[PDB]
Amino acid sequence: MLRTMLKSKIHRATVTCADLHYVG
Amino acid sequence: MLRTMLKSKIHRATVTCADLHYVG
Amino acid sequence: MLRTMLKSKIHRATVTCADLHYVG
Amino acid sequence: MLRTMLKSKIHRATVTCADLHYVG
Amino acid sequence: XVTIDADLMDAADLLEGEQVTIVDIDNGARLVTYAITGERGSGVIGINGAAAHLVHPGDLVILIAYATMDDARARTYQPRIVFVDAYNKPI
Amino acid sequence: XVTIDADLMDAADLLEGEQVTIVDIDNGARLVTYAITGERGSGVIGINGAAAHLVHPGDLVILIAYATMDDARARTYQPRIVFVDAYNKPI
Amino acid sequence: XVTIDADLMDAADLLEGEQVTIVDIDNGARLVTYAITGERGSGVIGINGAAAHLVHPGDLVILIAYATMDDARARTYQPRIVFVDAYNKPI
Amino acid sequence: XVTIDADLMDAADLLEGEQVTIVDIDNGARLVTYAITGERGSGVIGINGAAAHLVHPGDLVILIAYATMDDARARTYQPRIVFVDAYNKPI
Ligand SMILES: O=C(O)c1cnccn1
Ligand SMILES: O=C(O)c1cnccn1
Ligand SMILES: O=C(O)c1cnccn1
Ligand SMILES: O=C(O)c1cnccn1
Repeated sequence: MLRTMLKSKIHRATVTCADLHYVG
Repeated sequence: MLRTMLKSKIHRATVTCADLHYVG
Repeated sequence: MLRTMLKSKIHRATVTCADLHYVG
Repeated sequence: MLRTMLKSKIHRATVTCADLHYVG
Repeated sequence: XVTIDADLMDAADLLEGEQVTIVDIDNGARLVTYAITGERGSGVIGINGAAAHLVHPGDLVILIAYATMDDARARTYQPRIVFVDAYNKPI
Repeated sequence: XVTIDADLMDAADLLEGEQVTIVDIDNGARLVTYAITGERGSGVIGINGAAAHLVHPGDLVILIAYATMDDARARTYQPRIVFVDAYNKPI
Repeated sequence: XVTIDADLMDAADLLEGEQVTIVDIDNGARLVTYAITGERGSGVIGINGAAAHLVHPGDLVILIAYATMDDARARTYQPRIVFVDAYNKPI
Repeated sequence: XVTIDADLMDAADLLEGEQVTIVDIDNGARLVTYAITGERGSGVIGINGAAAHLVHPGDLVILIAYATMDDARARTYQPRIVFVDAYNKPI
């Protein structure tokens, strides 16, 4: 039996930018 | 072949508190 | 490398009942 | 320990058609 | 949760407690729940609990289960796809 | 995230950090988060962070954990189902 | 479900029935469905069933597949990334 | 997708291409995307593509990755939890 566990958390980071039309 | 199966259920619990700005 | 694949599909079934307050 | 990783991406495809009442 | 006629569960290769995605053709709702075995041949598709807010009696739905499988098996695996009449009986 | 009474976590076989699905009977919200151990016997069900927008104190919720398991074990596995009173104590 | 041009499926290393996430650049919809093989070189991206409520013809979409893989392989794995022209032909 | 400062990815044990859940403390949005490595020490948290409809510049977010692991390892595994200042630098 395999459980799904938290491994990574970045807590209360601030979004610095957003691009709808990103290419990558 | 791995299936995703119910393992845990807490049925009809009452939410007692909430914190939007939790740290942990 | 494991892929996530369709294994089961019930196509265009009709919902017969709904119970918000089901216990089970 | 298994991670979920990106394996496939089709970037900025155009949806050509849609069928609400598809059978398949 | 979702109560499914045992015949459709056998036809679709679903176990009691197996995770199931319900998608609603009528209202576009999409949720994840688990299968409960319903009375065999009754054609029951029963939405239980919180899901009843999103998926309503009379709605046309698709029930989907996925599996994780090694590349080799993934290329050869045949999914169990069940078409049903207006009374939820297999065709 | 969700802070759960250690008694409910033991009863439901949940570990700290185990992925949990919360479904809200009151508002139909459905989200994925992880379990945090709450003060034992306090009956705490605490919604922490962004989830607090969707799931509110006083709401009736179902907390669900899934496991990935080989076909053989999936057919035989018995889930841990915990019923609770209005004070979040097991029955 | 999503019908994809067999050329894009080969280019992206997708199998018929492989789970696919569709994200809609136009309306911000995000859903999970599976790949169906479409007529090769037709540039078809067809949204089938309940998903058609959320993702519409003319919309720019990103189609994503994930894999579960052991830590060692995860650190080295190179995903298949397919760029396409306005006619859904690979570049 | 989400561009993350390489320092936060190392701190959180995230790989380029690893599936990531973003939850928005400001607007309650919840989505699944993958990590892209951002300029080290820049404190970049960049929302790319469709996700920009849901998660906006200035929003406080939590970035989460989960792993599937055998019962024994699950009970002993220590998750990498990174607290950050207003400039996205670890504490
Ligand atoms: O009430 C529901 O909608 C529900 C219950 N258990 C699991 C998933 N969903
Ligand atoms: O803030 C939340 O709602 C949250 C936090 N961590 C994991 C999942 N969800
Ligand atoms: O109709 C849909 O949107 C659908 C169908 N099968 C699987 C996933 N989604
Ligand atoms: O544009 C997005 O939001 C996106 C792109 N790739 C993967 C997941 N999400």
